[PDB]
Amino acid sequence: PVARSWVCRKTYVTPRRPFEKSRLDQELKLIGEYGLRNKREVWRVKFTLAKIRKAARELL
Amino acid sequence: ARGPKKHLKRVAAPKHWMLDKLTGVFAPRPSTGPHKLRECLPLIIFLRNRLKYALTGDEVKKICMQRFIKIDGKVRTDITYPAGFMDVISIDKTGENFRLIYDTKGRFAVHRITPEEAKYKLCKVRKIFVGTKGIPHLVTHDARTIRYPDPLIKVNDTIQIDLETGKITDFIKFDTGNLCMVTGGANLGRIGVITNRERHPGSFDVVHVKDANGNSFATRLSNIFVIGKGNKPWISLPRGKGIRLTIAEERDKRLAAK
Amino acid sequence: TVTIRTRKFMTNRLLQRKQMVIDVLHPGKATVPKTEIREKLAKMYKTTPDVIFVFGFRTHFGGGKTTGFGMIYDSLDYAKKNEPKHRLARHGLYEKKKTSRKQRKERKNRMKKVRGTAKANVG
Amino acid sequence: MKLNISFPATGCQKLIEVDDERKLRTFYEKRMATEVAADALGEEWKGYVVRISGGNDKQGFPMKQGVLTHGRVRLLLSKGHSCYRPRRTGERKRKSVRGCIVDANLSVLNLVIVKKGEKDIPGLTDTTVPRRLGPKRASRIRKLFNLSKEDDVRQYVVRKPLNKEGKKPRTKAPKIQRLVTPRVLQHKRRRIALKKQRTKKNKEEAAEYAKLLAKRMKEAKEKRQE
RNA sequence: GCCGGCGGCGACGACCCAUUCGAACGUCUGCCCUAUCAACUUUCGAUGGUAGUCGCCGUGCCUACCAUGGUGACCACGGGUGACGGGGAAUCAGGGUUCGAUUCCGGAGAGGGAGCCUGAGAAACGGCUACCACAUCCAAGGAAGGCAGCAGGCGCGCAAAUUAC
RNA sequence: AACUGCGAAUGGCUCAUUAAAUCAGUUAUGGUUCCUUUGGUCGCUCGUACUUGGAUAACUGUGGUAAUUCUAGAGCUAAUACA
Repeated sequence: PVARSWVCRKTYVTPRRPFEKSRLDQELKLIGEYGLRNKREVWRVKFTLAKIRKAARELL
Repeated sequence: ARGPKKHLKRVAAPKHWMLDKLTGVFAPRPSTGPHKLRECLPLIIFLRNRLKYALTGDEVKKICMQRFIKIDGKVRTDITYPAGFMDVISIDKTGENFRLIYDTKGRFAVHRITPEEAKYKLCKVRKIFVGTKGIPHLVTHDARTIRYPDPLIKVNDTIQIDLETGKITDFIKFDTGNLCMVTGGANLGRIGVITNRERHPGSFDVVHVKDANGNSFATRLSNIFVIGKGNKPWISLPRGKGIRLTIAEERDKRLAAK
Repeated sequence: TVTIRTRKFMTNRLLQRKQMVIDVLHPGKATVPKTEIREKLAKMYKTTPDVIFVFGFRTHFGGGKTTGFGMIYDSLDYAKKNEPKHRLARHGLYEKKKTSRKQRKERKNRMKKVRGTAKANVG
Repeated sequence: MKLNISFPATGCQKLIEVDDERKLRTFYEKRMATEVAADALGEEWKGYVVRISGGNDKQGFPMKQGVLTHGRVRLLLSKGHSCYRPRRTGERKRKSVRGCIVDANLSVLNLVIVKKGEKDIPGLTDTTVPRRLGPKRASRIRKLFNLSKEDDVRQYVVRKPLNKEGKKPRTKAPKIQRLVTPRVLQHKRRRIALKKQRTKKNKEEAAEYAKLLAKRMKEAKEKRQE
């Protein structure tokens, strides 16, 4: 027994299909427009939006 | 396991103390006394966490061992002594007197009282028995066994005891149209008036209580405590008048105050 | 250029204390040492800096503010009695003996193996 | 074989090294706590009868009173038994113990002088002995000095004279436990006081309840007239 | 201290009742695979009855004398489990599948079994007694053992940290 | 230092065992025990007391065995120990 919490959460979801033109473009546009470091930062915002949308959908 | 348990893990402690996770692994572990381990409050929690007097565990025993704190007009140096419902904690150093009443959301609130009201306490009678040349006896929720009770006192009635003596000043019968308080279950800490009881032989009796704001709820007989005669209470109430107002108007009240 | 504020005070008659939350505003310079906080607080409350005890100073990110805990005792006797030994030892009012847990627990387990007055002789 | 000879009267004791069979044949084939006439030992022992109190065999194991054998034996020793002291409460150990009957195969024999003889053996009887401490219980002091109930004990208490280099002498006396002092009488009248308090408490409570019940059963009866 | 006795404030105790912390026996409903396990249990208690014994008590718990019962394709009984059981975890449209030795709750055992002292509480293992398996010292007479506590070492293996304060 | 009181039955570790067993939710002890705490009870009994008895540690002194938190013999002395 130790006085520590193990409450840790993943903040991004990887895409189903790894290589797909039309998608890669759309993410690179977002990076290019808002000077983001890597595609993790786009997936982070997609994941947060998705969770807000799922909360709205299950409330409706 | 073999023999009785001596420790208590922090997360396994009852929720209405509001101990945080990271402070330690263990908890206070209320010692044996008049009130149940699940439904009491250690003095270490009351002093350190609620009154914000002591910071560490050492400061609490440094307060208590100097004999500045009485419970029901009797000096207790045990920092893990269980003080429960209706118990009057007296600090005669700073001249502050507290009665342990549950608040709306179901926990012991830091409710101060005048020193004049810290003279008596209300108590629910658990049983009534007689023995050894028939001096009848009474037993109450805080384990105070009293000899020669008033024969009008039946089981589930409330009695008012002067703390300096150990004698009954006055008593309230458990009848329809009496002010009660809930001490167990979902409705813990709600004050209201009795409407009726539905006797279920060989099982728990259920009572229906109407709140001051037209809210009607049910509860088991064991989790009822008569506090007033008719509608008028015989003790001071917490900040709120025991009215369970919902999350909607909780938010409205909080946003209105801002 | 340091400004001292106090946040949540309390007059703890139970431990003969005045306990408070110290807020230090120091924009340009480093985290101010405890002795300067002590004397400036002592000057603010018109008391000796000897009977003041401060600790737990966490300087905010950016370095404009530092929040800590402070307490002033009614007299040095109540301070000597009530305050824990580790906070005396920093002021230099208490001395710790230079022995390790290994050494004392070793000598204990050696001291077990002899009965009578010879327990004191084994050293 | 050696003889650990002690004289309780003088409180002196000496270790004798005897290696002549002739002198020890008197002691062989005898049990513990047996009176043996010590003559064969030497000239100085003319009229000395001596008791056999203990001893150790060549391995160093001690002998018990009650074991009616020659060699050693394994005994489950508990509280009360000799050759053992428990570490925990009600904790028993099986240990090797020598038989009560003495033989030639003994490292030492423990001898205690019960009576005298003509002349004092050097080591023991010549040198004086002092039993140093005495009487802590009041009645022990009274029994020692034959003091009647009128006579005081603190006057005739033992005083231990104690002196050591680089400090003036001290005379220390013990705290006489079980001695009647005004404090003890005060505790006794404090004990008897509460008995009076409890009886008057019971009587007053009973009287009050009797007066209460009287009107209770009067009003209870009154409504039964309808 | 009060007019030789009478007393206030505690602390240790204490038969018994109540209480708190429990603990122990039960009630109802719920568990993975297997028919290449279809009948099982009752000689030596299986199911029930009467009387006791023993136990902290209720009871085939045990003894005596009687009755011939009790469970079973709604899967008994037997065997297997890389089975401690839950609160939970991973995944996921809805339904589901898989994991849960592991920090909270309950159970169990201190190499394997068995027996017991003390105590309110143990069939205790950082208590004892014996046997079985391993193994330490030795003057060969005897003596002393228990890491599945924290470190650490050996072994095992694809697989896991510092003889710290 | 030692006698006496209490604790050492909690904690920690691990998952071998265990398939209506463990365990979970629900009820029962009107069929039982319970250190401790907190109350009650404690001249309710009709028959040397202003304090009774004996020992043993500790300590001193003599020892044995190659050996262990092994212990025997001798001389005193305590109680909220034992009576």
